Amino acid sequence: TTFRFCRDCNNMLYPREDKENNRLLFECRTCSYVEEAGSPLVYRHELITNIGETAGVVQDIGSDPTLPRSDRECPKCHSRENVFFQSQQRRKDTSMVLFFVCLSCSHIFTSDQK
Amino acid sequence: RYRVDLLNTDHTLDPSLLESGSEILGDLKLQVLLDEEYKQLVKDRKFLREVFVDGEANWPLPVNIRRIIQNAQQTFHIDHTKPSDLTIKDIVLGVKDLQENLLVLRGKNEII
Amino acid sequence: DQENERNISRLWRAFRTVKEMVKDRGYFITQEEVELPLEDFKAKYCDSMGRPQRKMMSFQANPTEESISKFPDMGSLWVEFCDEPSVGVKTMKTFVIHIQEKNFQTGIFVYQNNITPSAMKLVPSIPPATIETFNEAALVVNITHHELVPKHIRLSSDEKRELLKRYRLKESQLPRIQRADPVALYLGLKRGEVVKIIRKSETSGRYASYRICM
Amino acid sequence: VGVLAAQSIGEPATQMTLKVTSGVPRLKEILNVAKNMKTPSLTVYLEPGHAADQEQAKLIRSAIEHTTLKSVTIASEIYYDPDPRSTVIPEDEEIIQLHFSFDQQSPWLLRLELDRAAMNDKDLTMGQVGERIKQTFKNDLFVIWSEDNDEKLIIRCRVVRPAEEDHMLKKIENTMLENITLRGVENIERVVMMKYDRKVPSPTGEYVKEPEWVLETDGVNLSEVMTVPGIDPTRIYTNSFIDIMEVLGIEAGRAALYKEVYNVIASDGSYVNYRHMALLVDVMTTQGGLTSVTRHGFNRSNTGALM
Amino acid sequence: HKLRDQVLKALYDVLAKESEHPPQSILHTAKAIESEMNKVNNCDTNEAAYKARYRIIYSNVISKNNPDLKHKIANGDITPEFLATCDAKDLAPAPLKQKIEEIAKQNLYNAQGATIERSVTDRFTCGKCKEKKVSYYQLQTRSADEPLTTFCTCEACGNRWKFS
Amino acid sequence: DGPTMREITETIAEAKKKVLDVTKEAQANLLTAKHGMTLRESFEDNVVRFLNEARDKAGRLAEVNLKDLNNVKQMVMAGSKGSFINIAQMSACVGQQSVEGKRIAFGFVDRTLPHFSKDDYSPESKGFVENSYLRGLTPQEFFFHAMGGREGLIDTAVKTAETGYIQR
Ligand SMILES: [Mg+2]
Ligand SMILES: [Zn+2]
Ligand SMILES: [Zn+2]
Ligand SMILES: [Zn+2]
Repeated sequence: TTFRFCRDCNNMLYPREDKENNRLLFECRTCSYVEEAGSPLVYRHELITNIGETAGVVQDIGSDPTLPRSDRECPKCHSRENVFFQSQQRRKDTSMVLFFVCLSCSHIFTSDQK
Repeated sequence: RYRVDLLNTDHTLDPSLLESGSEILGDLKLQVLLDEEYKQLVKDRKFLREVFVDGEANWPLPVNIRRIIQNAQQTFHIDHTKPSDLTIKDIVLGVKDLQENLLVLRGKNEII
Repeated sequence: DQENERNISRLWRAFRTVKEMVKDRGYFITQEEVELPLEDFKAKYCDSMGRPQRKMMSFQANPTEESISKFPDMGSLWVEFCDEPSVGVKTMKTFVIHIQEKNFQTGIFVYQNNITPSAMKLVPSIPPATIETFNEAALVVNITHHELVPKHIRLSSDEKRELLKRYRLKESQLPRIQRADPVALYLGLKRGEVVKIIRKSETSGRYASYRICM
Repeated sequence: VGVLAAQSIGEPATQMTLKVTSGVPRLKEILNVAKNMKTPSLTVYLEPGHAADQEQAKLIRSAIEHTTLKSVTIASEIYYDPDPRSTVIPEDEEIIQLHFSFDQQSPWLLRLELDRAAMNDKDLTMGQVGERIKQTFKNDLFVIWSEDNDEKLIIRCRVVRPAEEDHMLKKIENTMLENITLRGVENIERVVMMKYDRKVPSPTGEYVKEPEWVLETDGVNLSEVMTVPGIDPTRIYTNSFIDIMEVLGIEAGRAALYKEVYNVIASDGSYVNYRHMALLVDVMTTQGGLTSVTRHGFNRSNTGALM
Repeated sequence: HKLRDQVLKALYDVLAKESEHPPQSILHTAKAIESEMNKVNNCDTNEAAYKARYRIIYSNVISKNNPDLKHKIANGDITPEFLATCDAKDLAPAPLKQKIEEIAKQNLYNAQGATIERSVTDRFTCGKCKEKKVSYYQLQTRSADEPLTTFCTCEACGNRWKFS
Repeated sequence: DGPTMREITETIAEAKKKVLDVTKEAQANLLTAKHGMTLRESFEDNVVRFLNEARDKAGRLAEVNLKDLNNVKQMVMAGSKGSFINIAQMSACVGQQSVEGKRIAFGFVDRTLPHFSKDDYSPESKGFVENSYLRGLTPQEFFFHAMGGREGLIDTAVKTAETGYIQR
């Protein structure tokens, strides 16, 4: 569902149809460059979204003070230090999931109990 | 609480409530009066049960009875021994006389 | 099932509401008749497999002896159930001419759906005969059986005049009621009539009031 | 009496407080109608023949709640399927031979995907929604669908034709999503059912708090909800008394209004006497229609120019 | 009769496609024709519900999941009952069935809504019922010079009153 | 009295324990997800219910301890002034402060007030004034108390003008 731009001039290729061989010609509209696409999927909606709970993992989260600290272990490095915080995707509908990130292994892991 | 029998058994009055209670045990006339009064009462019960559909009994109403009969007792010294000299005919006529002498709408016509 | 059963049951209940319309309007209908069961109704009015035939399902009716005894002037009424979802100008023209020919003064007409104004511009024709219109959707449920609706009854002109002379009003100080009111349309009354209203008060139980249909 | 009633209603409105509207603004709305909702709820009582059948109550809910494709569509995607009688998507072959046991169509597949829970919560098997859109058009759209027994629910549809098809399909599916009713009467939203009770007369002639289930909503409509099956048409009730007045006549209108005003002023600081409230209701309803006390409502009566 | 022979052709195709290729070809086409007559015992090309039930049974045979239904219909599952089943939600297969009841149970749970429950005490008595099941609230309504309102809510009968 | 004070303290402590248990269950993502309500709504309802029960229980405990020679008891059962909640708040516990039903919201991002780490829901962080008017308030609790009082004042200052108009 991503956009492929015309390499010859940076504009996204548009879906247009072979009138006889029946192929997906992503053609440029700016210039005349044409491209054959890979899959018959073109448009895509996703009427229900449920993603974004682990947002903004920067490489140096531990430099902030205001994040709390705990004593669970990273199940890659088993260091007893770690940082946890609430899910990032602030909807009225989200959960109490805690995402633990450890400074040692720089690795994220949750505590789901399904 | 309300049903009285003057010729049957089960709901018969104790005759020591009224000195003329023994001899009237058997009169058809007073029995008829009591029975029609009882029918009037049960019609009232059905009517109230269809107007206050829940069954709430406490309601705002005019002049209180309970204080009046209470101080009637405390004025005229009711006892536990003397049978009353009230007669059944007297009671059931007096209630209807008061029933009509209550007056909110003056007038003379059918609508009023 | 699909929509056939809903159509059958809706028509059945509309017929019930109809019938009790006419009954409390003062025309003489056997008490058993209004609770006629649905399967019996369909047995009376199925043609081939499930289709109801509304054209023959209409009926005439007669004022009661009592309603005549008080009200000296009501002729027979007559009801109608056209089968077209629209309303045909010639169809209602035949209807109103049939009312005129049979010498009827109150003509009950029921439409499936919308009425073109050409087929309803001449509704107020032929006085003193009056024509009344109804949707089945407006008749699928009897309005008066709702418990917030109090009892409504009609006033003769004589006792209305008596009422005015007693309470010393003059004919405009009464509280009003719209012509387009649902209960007003249920009773079918017109301008200048008085409806006595009996509702279940809470400080005296039973309480009287009157309205004017102006 | 009128001034007495007015003061007796006015002063305990001063010491009164400020989901559902209440308090000062609700009193202002119901005293100043203003046919605006902010809580257009209406309580629905079931048929007494269905006392406690939760499945029956849910069935009435599914009959009454308005639903469109938003309620049921999970995923929508578009496709270029060149073959009018075979599928580029591997899975959608059994569906093809089901519907093959009338050719001049664009080779531009539109695909839908639903939730089984969002179908059978409301007892919509997808068979009738497939034939529902089929009878919605019957002229322009092939509509092909799955079985209800599959693990994935898809609707196959193509436009028949006697270039540019991308945005026409976009507009068509937009209309699809928006406007096709499925079941239930419009202006009714998510409906919930509580477990109430009622001091019903006991068969031995007493009173008992016998429970029963009630349907409750968040929208308003009256001309249809009375007409649905399995319902008590008599005891239906709405907060928005203007619609009550319109459907039931102004007697029931003023009764509902009195109920509403008593509810508001008895949420706290009860009670005023009945007769004052009744007088306010009656002077507000004694014109054949509702008459708000505004700068214009009662003011534009045939009344003295000086007052 | 075209619909008759088409349903027969489909039935012969799906039973020949079974893993148990039945050497009793005449017996299985007898099963096919007897399913045809008991199927048309509903409407016999008079209503589209005949086609709908045809779709239901045809795709249930096809589905895989489940495949074992082919052997079960080949070795039993007396089809005059299977005209009158309508009972696709209770077949093909059991795990999907179990999924269906748990879906329905969760839906019924999510239907019924808010049930706030009014925490009580036992100190006051009811203004009407006169029993001690009393529940309250606090907030202050009027101006600052006075305390809270001390709202009351009986639960033996549902009464409301207030204390200053 | 000392022992009653000690019982008050342990009552509030076990209420805090119940709250912490609920928070653990919520953070472990298994909850009943109360019907008609969203997950966080259920969590908030449970915790507010627990805290108010704690306040009521403590206030009842103080009142039933209190001697018959206590004068505020003499007035309060003598009619005129005072209240059960007044006795409870002056001696046992203030209780959870309020800003329209919800407790004190994260005005600062992820926290109520800049003296705590982010993403807490323990009642002292979000505003349960555990303490009592005799002992005085820790300054955070003092601030939340100021919030609740301010809400009451502004509500009065608007309702008076609107009710005057609509009386006229
Ligand atoms: Mg004037
Ligand atoms: Zn280009
Ligand atoms: Zn690690
Ligand atoms: Zn009570």
